[PDB]
Amino acid sequence: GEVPTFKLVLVGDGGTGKTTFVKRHLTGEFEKKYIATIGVEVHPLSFYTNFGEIKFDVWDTAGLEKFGGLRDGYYINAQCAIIMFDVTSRITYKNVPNWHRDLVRVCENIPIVLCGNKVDVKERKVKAKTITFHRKKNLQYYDISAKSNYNFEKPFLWLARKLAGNPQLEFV
Amino acid sequence: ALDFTVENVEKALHQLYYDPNIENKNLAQKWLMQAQVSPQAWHFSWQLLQPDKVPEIQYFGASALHIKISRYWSDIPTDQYESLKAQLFTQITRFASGSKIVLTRLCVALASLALSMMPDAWPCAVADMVRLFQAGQGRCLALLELLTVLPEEFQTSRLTSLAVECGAVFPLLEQLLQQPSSPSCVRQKVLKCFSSWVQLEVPLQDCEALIQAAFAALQDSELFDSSVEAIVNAISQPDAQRYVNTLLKLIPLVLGLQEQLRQAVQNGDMETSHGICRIAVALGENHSRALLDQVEHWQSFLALVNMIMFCTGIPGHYPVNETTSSLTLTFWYTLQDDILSFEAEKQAVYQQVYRPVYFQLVDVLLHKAQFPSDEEYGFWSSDEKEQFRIYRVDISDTLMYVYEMLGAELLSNLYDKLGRLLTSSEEPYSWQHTEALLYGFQSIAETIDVNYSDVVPGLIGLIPRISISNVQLADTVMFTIGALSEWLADHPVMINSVLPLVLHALGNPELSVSSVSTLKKICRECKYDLPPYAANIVAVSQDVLMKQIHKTSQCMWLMQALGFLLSALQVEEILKNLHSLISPYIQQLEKLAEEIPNPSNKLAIVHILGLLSNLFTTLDISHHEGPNPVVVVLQQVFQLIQKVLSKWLNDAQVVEAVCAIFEKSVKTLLDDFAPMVPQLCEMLGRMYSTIPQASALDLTRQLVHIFAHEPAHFPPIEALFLLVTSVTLTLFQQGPRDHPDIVDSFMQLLAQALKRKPDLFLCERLDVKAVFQCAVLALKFPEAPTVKASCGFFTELLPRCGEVESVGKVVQEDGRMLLIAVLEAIGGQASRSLMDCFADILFALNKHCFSLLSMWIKEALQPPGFPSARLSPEQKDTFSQQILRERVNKRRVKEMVKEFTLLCRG
Ligand SMILES: Nc1nc2c(ncn2[C@@H]2O[C@H](COP(=O)(O)OP(=O)(O)OP(=O)(O)O)[C@@H](O)[C@H]2O)c(=O)[nH]1
Ligand SMILES: [Mg+2]
Repeated sequence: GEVPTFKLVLVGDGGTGKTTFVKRHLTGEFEKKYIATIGVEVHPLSFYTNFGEIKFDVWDTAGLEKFGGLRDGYYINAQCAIIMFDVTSRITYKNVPNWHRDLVRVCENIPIVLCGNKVDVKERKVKAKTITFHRKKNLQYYDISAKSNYNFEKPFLWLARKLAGNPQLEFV
Repeated sequence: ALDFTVENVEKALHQLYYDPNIENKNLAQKWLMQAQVSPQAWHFSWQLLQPDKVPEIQYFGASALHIKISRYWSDIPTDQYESLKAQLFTQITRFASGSKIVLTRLCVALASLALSMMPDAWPCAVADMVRLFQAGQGRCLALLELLTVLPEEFQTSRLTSLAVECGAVFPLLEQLLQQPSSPSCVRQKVLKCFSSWVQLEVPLQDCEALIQAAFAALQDSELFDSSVEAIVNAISQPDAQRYVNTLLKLIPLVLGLQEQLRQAVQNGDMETSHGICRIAVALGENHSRALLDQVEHWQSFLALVNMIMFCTGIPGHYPVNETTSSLTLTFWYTLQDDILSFEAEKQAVYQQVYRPVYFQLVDVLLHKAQFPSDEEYGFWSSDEKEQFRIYRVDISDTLMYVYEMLGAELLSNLYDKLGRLLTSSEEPYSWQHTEALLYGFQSIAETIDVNYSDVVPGLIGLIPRISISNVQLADTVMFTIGALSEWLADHPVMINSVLPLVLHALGNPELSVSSVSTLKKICRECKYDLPPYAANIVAVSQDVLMKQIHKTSQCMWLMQALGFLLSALQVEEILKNLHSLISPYIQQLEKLAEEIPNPSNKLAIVHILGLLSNLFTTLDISHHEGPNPVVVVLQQVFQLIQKVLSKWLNDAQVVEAVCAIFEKSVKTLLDDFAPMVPQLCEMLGRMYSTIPQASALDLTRQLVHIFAHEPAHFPPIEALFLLVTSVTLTLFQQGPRDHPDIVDSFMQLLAQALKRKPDLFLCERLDVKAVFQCAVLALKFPEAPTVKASCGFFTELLPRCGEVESVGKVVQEDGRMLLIAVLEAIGGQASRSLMDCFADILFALNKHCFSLLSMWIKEALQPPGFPSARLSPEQKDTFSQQILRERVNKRRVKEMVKEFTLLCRG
């Protein structure tokens, strides 16, 4: 354990891709099924950088209300977060403000990356030009596709750089 | 044996938060979920909130209380309400000194309680919170937290407007804020409380006084961010346009920030310049036209435009020095939309007034989009450059819309500056100033009306005169060329002045994306005038491909570019050229075809396959948008493909590549694929019988779409259709939810059958009952895309009842199941996102089998609390009535389904 481990909380509406994203980073395969998460499932995720090694403990929370578990409670001691939404579902996006509001209530000013998932789907319903989230210094946005592998690493790279205060970080 | 005592919860929390073991964290969290729901939680949580314990521990206690109160209300005996109310108050008063994080959660808790008994049991919640919290600083900050969080929980709770009670909150805020003796902290909390309550249906007119205090608070560093937020939320309200008179009072207030803005820019104070810009842009981008109609106030709106112009032109570069400029773009666009929105008498006056402003904006925008000096740019961070790229995309989009309004003169002005800069004045060389001007042209080059082009020819002539000593400049040149793709098709004589430049850039590895994407554009746009350049283009392409110059993605764009090129050449020339191009790859594939099972081979195999599919995506001699070359190539290649399948059967990625080849070739030649039908069906039929995959169903669906009414070639496809349906049906029994993807393609296939050729359903070899059954269950799947596909099927099925399809109306012996599944979804079993798909099924039931639907629905809603327990028989009847109207249109059925589903959920 020569390097620290940052607590990353993964949040967002049900079926947005949270679990599929994390899973693809961990095994490489893309799950076609949607098996709601119950409470949370913490998964360790490590990346090798040009400066050293960065370790993450991704807290994959549950988007469905009925399976929320300890939502507020998983946020405690987070060094950062990722709020996810479906680009093919206007409702998952209109809800981003509520997820953000609660992360802030527990941790303030931690870096947060907002991802628009499933941009690989031909009929997008939330155009990237509409995103106004990243207008904050500790906030950022990205079009991602857990399926097409598009901008797969971006969120983790941004966060990693913000966390280690070193814009020079690059994954190896 | 661990009971839910404080001691064990603490140990648990410590584990979750500090034990580095992951397995252990997960184990603790599961147990903690149990403890939270247990009724012990009502005893141990107050023990966790003791000064005796650490903050993150105390936190959980308040967290539990908020969850039990907001999500298990029915489990709370009424004899507990008041004593619970009181205990929350007490603890809130106590945590004023302690952790703010816990103080917040406690407030959220008392706020859920409040909202749950507020209409009936707790008549005056807000008024009582105020009275109780008064009789010092801590108490005050507490009440403000409680009052802030309250309206926030109101927006997300499930199960009478709160806005009406705001009339009691505001007086206190005004009182606290206009008093000299209040601390900054109380003031900041008072401005945050205001933002929360404004986010509801509170009329602007009644906020005026707090709007004025917020403005005065801006000059205080401590309260700035809070005011800016409170003010933007006031102005950005959906109902805000209704109160135009107050809008008039807001203009002088925003203008009064001019000096604060200037000073801020001089001092390099980003956060402040950014804050005032947001305020100004909020007024403009929302109430611009209301302000334009009030012509008597034209002088002020003009001053506001100037102010926003000031933020657009802030010195420096967007990402690295000035965040303020980017927020001004959405405004410049709405002003354009507004000006073009009225009759010429008004339009011309304003077009006269604002044309010079948009010319300035273009000058400003072009300077801001200009790259920095090579040295400067070298130290910009990776994220910064990325942000700058996006910012150019945004400016490009706004620049395009400006052209709509300026038009003609814009192109002349730009052409002059560019030509003047290149041939007339020898000034310090700045490829940057040249690139900015060219970039301006590139952003507008697609939207040039086919009327005026005096500028196009001139520009096209200046392009070869430009120095290409910089990658960026070379990329911009290339992009500008491709943007004039359509324009060239009409002026083939100009092609020669650009094609060589583009072909040259094809060899430069650093310009791949731009070069290749432009070649493809030009080939697509001028298929018919490229025949005399075809061989030279083929020559350059082959050379560049031979050398590893482009990445596989760009290589696919090349294959596409080439297809567009060959499609307009005489048959024999298409053959000769095709052979010189693909023969090597086919041979290479043959040598790769007699090899081992390693990935290195795999990569190669996938590459060649994708090259073939991409070329066949683009090559059409029938221009749908002597035999067919493609067909012959396919025939002579088939033996090889089969050899590939035999050795790579288990590989899904390689298989897909083969499927893509035909998927792409079919959409290219629609009738001319006839000769390939029999061979393809055996292949698709064998594939699916061995390893079921969704692309196989999709391919089948394409053949069905094409040859349905072509009896001469359809028979083998009919067999395929039946075979694939027999397998998917067996598969579906076993893994009802294991292959959502296959179910999705399956539903689309069946919907294509009904759409193009319904009589397919009259085949007795196809189990119509089974299909209908699978369809309805599919409706309950978790995967939204599979459910959408299902709704698709029913929408092509129901229109086929009494439409020469006996088997069709026969299955409406099972019709009430469909209605049930639809009402269960609308009840809240399906995502709100899918509502428009289920409304479509309802509409199809009301317009095609109305008699049935009516019996169906009257029965289905009979059981009490069927779709949702939240419903009332009166609400059930109203819905049943509305949906039984015989003339309803999709528009209405969607509106009522949405209204209904909302009542079912909250
Ligand atoms: N088209 C497309 N689909 C995707 C993408 N990412 C995920 N999905 C689909 O969404 C499904 C996975 O949803 P999940 O990630 O398990 O949903 P979830 O986030 O765990 O929902 P919660 O458990 O409530 O948080 C998969 O079956 C994927 O097919 C994507 O990038 N593009
Ligand atoms: Mg999940």
